[PDB]
Amino acid sequence: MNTQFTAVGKEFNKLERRMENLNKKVDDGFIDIWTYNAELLVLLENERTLDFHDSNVK
Amino acid sequence: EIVLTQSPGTLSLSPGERATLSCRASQSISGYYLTWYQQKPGQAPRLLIYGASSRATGIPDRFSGSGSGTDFTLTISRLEPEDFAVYYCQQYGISPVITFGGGTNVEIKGVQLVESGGGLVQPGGSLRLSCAASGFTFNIYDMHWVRQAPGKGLEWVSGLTTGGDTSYSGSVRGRFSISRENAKNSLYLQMNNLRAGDTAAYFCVRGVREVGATGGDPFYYAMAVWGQGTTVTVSS
Amino acid sequence: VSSFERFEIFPKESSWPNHTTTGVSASCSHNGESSFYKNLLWLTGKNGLYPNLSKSYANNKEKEVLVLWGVHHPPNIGDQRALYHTENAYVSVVSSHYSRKFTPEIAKRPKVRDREGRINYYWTLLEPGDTIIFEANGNLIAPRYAFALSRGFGSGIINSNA
Ligand SMILES: *[C@@H]1O[C@H](CO)[C@@H](O)[C@H](O)[C@H]1NC(C)=O
Ligand SMILES: *[C@@H]1O[C@H](CO)[C@@H](O)[C@H](O)[C@H]1NC(C)=O
Repeated sequence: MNTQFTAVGKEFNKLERRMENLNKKVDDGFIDIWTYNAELLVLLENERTLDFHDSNVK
Repeated sequence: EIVLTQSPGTLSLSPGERATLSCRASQSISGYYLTWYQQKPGQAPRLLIYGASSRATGIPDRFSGSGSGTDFTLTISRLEPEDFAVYYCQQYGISPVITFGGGTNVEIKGVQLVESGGGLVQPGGSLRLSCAASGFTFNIYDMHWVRQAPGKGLEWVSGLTTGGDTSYSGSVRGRFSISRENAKNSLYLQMNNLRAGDTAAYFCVRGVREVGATGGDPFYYAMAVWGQGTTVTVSS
Repeated sequence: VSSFERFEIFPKESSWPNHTTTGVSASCSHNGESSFYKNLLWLTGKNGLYPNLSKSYANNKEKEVLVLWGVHHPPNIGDQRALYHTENAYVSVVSSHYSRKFTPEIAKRPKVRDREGRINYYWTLLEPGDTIIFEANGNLIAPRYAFALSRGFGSGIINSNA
C-alpha cells in the first residue's frame, strides 16, 4: 500500500446528479476492487502459508 | 452634534396666513436628516415633516418646507387656531446624537409604548425608569430617551442603536445608564447622581428601522412614534 | 489549509465615507441584540444620498486571497428607492479570469427566519498579481475583512456528532 494524506468526502447539490451517481459509482467501484483483491489475497496467502509449513515439515 | 437655532421661538399671526420658520445650524448638514414636530402643551408631540420636503401620514397639505445644508426650513400655507402650538426641530447626528431646536410657538391672534416610574427622588440620589412595548417588534428600531423642561427648549439625554453603539451627551454620560430587552419587549434606564437639571419631563421614543425585516414598515431617518412621557424631579 | 488567516482588506473606517455603513438587521444577532456579520459591510446613502462606486484591490501580500460579497434583493421596493434611489440594479464585480455582473429586481418570497428579503452571496479566489474591481449602483455587500491564505493539500471535511 501507499496511504496518502487523504480526504475522502465530497458533497453536492441536486443539479449535479450526474456527478453524484458518478462519485457513488467511482468509490463503490474502487472499494469493491480493493475488497475483492484483498479477500482473495488472504485466502491464497493463507493457503500457500499452510503449504509452506507442510513443505518445511516434509 | 451641532448647535441648532430655530427662527422664531415664538410668533403671533392671524388666520388665513402662511408661516415661515427657519431652523439652521452651525455647519451644512445634508437634508434627509431633520424632522419636524408639533406639540399642544398637555399633549405629547406629533410628527409632521421630514427631510425638509416630505410629509408624514394622516395629514392635510399645508405645512410644507424646503431648505438644505446649513439652513433647513419649514413653511406653512395656512394658519388656523387649532394649530396653536410649539413646533420642534429634531436632527440625527452623524455623531449619532439627536439635536433639538428649542420649540417655536404659533399664537393665533383673533402600537404604543408605556413609560414606568416617573416621580421624586432626593438630589444626588438614585432611581430607575423603564418603558414597555405594545404591539410591534422592539427588535428592530433604534430607540431614544429624551427630556423636556416645561415650556422650554428640549434636550436629548440618550439613544442607542440595536447593535450597541450608544450615544449620550458628554455631560449626561455615566450618571445615567441604558439597557435594552427585545425578548421581553421593554427598555430600562438606571439613573444615579441626579441634580435639578433633571427636574423636568421625559419621553421614551421609537426611531429607526435599521436595515431589514419583514413588514409594511418603511423607514425615514426621523422618528416612528413617541410615548406619553412622565415627570421626574429631585427635591428635598 | 497550508496557511489561513483573516485581515482587513478595506477597513470599515475610511473605506466608505460617502456611504453610510453601519446599518444592520435584527436576525443577525448576538445574545438577543442585533448585529451583522463581522467580515462584511452594508452600504447606504448619506441621508438618502447615494453616489455610485468604483473600487479595486490587488495583491501585495504575495499569498492567495479569498473574497466574498453580496447582492441585494429586497422583498419590497420602498427600501430600494429609500436606500439607494434607483430601481436600476447594475453591479460589475470583475477580474481577469472571473467576471460577472448583476441586475436584480424585487422578488417577493415567504417569511423565512422572519425575512422575505434576500441577499444572494457571491465569492471567488484571487491570486497574487491579479486585480479585482467592484462597480455598483448600490444593492451590495462589501468586504470589510478578507481571508488571506495559502493552499493546503489533503485535509478535508467531516460530518460528525460524536
Ligand atoms: C466623497 O465625495 C466627495 C465629492 O466632493 C469627495 O471629495 C470625497 O473624496 C468622496 N469620498 C469618498 C470616500 O469617495
Ligand atoms: C451613476 O450612474 C449613472 C447612470 O447613468 C451615471 O450617469 C453617473 O455618472 C454614475 N455616477 C457615478 C459617481 O459613478
